[PDB]
Amino acid sequence: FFTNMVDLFNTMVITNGDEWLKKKGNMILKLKDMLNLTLKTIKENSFYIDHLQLNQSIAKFQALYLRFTELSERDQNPLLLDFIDFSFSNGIKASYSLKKFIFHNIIASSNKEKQNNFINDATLFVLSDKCLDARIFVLKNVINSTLIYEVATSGSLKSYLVEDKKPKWLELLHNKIWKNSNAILAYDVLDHHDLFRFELLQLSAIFIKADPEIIAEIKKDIIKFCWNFIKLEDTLIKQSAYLVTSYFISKFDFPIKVVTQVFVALLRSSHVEARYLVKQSLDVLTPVLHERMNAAGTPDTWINWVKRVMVENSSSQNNILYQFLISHPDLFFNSRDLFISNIIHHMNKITFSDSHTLAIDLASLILYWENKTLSLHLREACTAFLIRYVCASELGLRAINILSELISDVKLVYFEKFSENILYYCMNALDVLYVFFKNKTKEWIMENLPTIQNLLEKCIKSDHHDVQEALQKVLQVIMKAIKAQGVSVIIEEESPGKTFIQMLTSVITQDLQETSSVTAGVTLAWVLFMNFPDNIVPLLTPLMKTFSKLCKDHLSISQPKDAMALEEARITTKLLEKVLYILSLKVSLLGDSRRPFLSTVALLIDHSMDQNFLRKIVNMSRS
Amino acid sequence: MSLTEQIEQFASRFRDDDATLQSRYSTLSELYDIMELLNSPEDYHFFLQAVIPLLLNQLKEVPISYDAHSPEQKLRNSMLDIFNRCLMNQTFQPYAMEVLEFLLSVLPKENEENGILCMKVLTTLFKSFKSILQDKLDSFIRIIIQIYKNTPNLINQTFLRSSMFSFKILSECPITMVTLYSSYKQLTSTSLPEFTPLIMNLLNTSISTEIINRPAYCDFILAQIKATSFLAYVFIRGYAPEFLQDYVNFVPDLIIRLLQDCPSELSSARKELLHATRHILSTNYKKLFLPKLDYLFDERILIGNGFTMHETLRPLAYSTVADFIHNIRSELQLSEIEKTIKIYTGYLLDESLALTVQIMSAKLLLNLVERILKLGKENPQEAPRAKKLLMIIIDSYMNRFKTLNRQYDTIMKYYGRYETHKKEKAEKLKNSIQDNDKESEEFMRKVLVEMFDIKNYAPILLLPTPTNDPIKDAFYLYRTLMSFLKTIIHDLKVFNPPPNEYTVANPKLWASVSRVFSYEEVIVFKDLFHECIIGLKFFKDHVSATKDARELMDYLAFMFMQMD
Repeated sequence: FFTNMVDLFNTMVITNGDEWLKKKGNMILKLKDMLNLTLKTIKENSFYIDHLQLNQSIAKFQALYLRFTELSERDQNPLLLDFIDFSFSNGIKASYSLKKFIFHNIIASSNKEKQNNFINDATLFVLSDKCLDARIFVLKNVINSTLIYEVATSGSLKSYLVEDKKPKWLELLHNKIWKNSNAILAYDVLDHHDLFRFELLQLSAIFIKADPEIIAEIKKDIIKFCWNFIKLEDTLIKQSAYLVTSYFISKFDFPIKVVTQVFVALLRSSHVEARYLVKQSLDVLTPVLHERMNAAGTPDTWINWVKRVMVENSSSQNNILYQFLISHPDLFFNSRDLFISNIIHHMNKITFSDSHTLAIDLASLILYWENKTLSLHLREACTAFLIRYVCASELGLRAINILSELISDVKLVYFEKFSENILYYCMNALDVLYVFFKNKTKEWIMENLPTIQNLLEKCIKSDHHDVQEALQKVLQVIMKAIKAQGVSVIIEEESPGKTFIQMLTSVITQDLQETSSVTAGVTLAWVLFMNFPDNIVPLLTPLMKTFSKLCKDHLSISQPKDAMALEEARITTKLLEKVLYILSLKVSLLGDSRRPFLSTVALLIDHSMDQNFLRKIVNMSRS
Repeated sequence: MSLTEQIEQFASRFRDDDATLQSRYSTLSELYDIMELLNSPEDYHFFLQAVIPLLLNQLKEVPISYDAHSPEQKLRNSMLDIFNRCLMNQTFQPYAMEVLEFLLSVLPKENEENGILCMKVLTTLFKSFKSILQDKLDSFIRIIIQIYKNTPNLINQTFLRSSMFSFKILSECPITMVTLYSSYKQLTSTSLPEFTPLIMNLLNTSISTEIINRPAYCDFILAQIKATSFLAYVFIRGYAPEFLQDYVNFVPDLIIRLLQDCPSELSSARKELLHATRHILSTNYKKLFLPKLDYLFDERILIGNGFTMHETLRPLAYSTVADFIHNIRSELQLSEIEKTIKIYTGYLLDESLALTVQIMSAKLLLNLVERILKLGKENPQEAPRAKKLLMIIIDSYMNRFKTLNRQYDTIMKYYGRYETHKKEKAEKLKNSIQDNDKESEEFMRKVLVEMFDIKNYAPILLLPTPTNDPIKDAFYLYRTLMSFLKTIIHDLKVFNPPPNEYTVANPKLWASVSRVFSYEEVIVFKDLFHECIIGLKFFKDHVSATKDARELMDYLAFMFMQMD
């Protein structure tokens, strides 16, 4: 019967352009009593509840009710009457059907001023106990939504109040704010939704954060209202109250004693559920606490409080909040030094999980102090931590960059212990790239040449049956190590290493049976050819031999264009082919090896190749 | 300073604290100024043999007088948290003989900081026992038994803080459990005040507050309830080594009671209370008699007391209740199935909580469709009443899609940020130290609407704004719910009316595809097709379509093939 009455009235309003009542609104109230009576009938007699057609009928009824409400001259009472209508039951909001009408209610700049009147009887709906807590929570939604909409996409309270002209609800808010005494009768009167006190806290935060200078006679009531919330026992309400009182004492009206009290209450006993609240609270409170603590010279105890609480809950999880307390502002620091040993020990204890991104931001703090200057054991402590972290495995590259800048401001061979062995080899190679580059910075890498020679002997002979990344990433540190201004004035110390690496290229180019031995010779011959004009000129014919093998297995990858799997191991052969081109080409002192080399070059021009190195060989023919 | 060099830092302060009012930095702050954090692999014993006589002579004095506001309580708590910070590998008995004499003195008294060493010093002796066995297992465990015997005197004197978390579990337990059974039963199955039965005369239902102003102190109930939640957490471990006996039907009423009278002024205890509840419900035989004695009706939003901390305990409690409801799946008749889909569709359409809980609720309704089909196949008389249930849950799926589509452009705004916060976070990666693409050319060429957004501008944010991919969450929701919809719409084929009224020449084509629906079911199907066609705007470029949009178009096409 309810569905029949609803779609009969919906048909009668659809067949006309506007309301058949011509915005009278007497059958719609009859439909409202119809809905209340069928809800009471379905609640008393338990036959068949919560249907499809009941929900669709209620949706159609809300559609026609809110269609009539946007088509009237008194829109202020029947909206709140509709909020009364589903006090007992029937959802919490018509999602994007009632809230869309309220988003129409929030007109920009209140030109018509109907919304100001709505806010007036809205807060009269809030203070009067004419409904349960859920519809007063929807009243929170509409009131705080239009307030922060005027705050956000306009000036912060610049259109409603200009010279205390028409406040018209702020005195009702004074009457509301004055009742907070005796815990706003929270204990005396039982309210089971705690959204009401959070509504009031957020409403005060709107007034504090929006414009605390045009209003001056309300501020004692504001601070006593936001201070009565401190003495509760819950956690999120307590930290929201801490956040709003730090908003106020960061804005203006600064006291002397209790700002240290709310500071030490902020940085003590904060568990997991309120981390973002204390982050915002400290980030708002501390830049004015620094400038109002240093108004007198000798008070600097607000670093001593952080030190006392940091050594209080030592080596625990709650210290991490203080560990990135000192990281988000940094210019209020580089005035203490026990902080440095504290954070070094903390990152060395927290590296062994998922909080590694914390510890790097600890280390990125330390360098920011060092560049602020422009101890001793802690230097080798933090460099040992950095080396152990980068060889333990984005942010590792940040660790690389910070160690590279930190060395120039352990210094012994530790990498003899470095499956995952190839990954440790690559990370060791990335470490020794710069840790050999950043010491003895006058091209003075010759004293440790036997030690680093025995260190790298187990990875210059790497690619015999394993991956290419070891040689492809040790190539850079070999390219740094084999530039030592040559051997013409110094003793023959780099020269046995040169003869050793050239006989290694020789003995790895005698192996031509698989596609693993051909990479080591061409890579190390290329770094010898780049870093020295002299190379194995009596032994250039194995380079021609491997070049011909590269041509004859380019014949194997000629009739396919690409590989189905293992695609990298063809374009890396093309890459070392571009290497071997220039390597066997830039010296024209060949003997009988010129004509087969040129016939292979002509065969390379013959068959279908890629253009990016055909242009290289026509530039080479231009040379 | 990781050696004996600390001793000359307090060799002048090696004497005891005389005039303890102003001497707050002499002897007690040795683990507080600098000498608390330095490395000590085997560097402790160079001074650890000086800490034990010094702290021993500290603990010889400073008696049990607790009422005065710290003439001596400061150094008492100082040596207390010195005792937790020290980690040792040797000389365990010099620690152990000098700590028991204070915990054997504070058995019946717990008011005004009266003996709060115990919840730390018994844990430190537990830690030293877990380092290496000291064959002292029948001496220290009697004190908590005398605490349990003191609790009748404690409840008669109030017309607490046991903290039994690791006090009875030692991970081996080669002892008896009958004394543990009696010490649990002496306080579990009792009315904890003498007033909780007389508040059940107003039960017609539930109590939001703990007590309506019957006890004047109002802090004993808070501590006693906290201790009861501690013990209700800790007897779960006992179940796995040995089966518990002498009572099996006494846990559900105390579970419902403790869920009803948790205080709204705290939220920590509800976490391990729900953890103990799911640790009960993770078993095989304990989860059978529990749904009968709660009647699946005290498992509602009474478990959130105070609506400013029933926003972090939502996914835990909803996941445990849904996991248990999926675990039984055979005890449920149709009325409980109606009652649980009526609340879990509301959990699905609730926008205030996370996406994973909504996906879990949709998964729960998909797990219930088999029980609905089997119950409808049992008795055909309620076979229409089952079929309408299958038009409720998929209706909520149609609503959930709708709740996404109205946010469409708003989602796009965050996607714009998800471009820039990605685009500035991948071009900081090309600053690597790698080569063979630069030194090669160096060597060569040298010789040649704000509607949903209003929540994000509140001054009390209480949670950081997310930076996850909104389109990935939208595709996850659409793919999961459309697979569920394909399953349920195919499963609706068993509730066809008999084809003798339509008297078709081929009933073998019937009961496979062709069926009937009401008006309010084909309206739901029309809105489902409408919302699924609208929802393909999230997966445009931002017979030429993307892969995820093509997959969802295959789901939408296959979903409507088995409809009549």
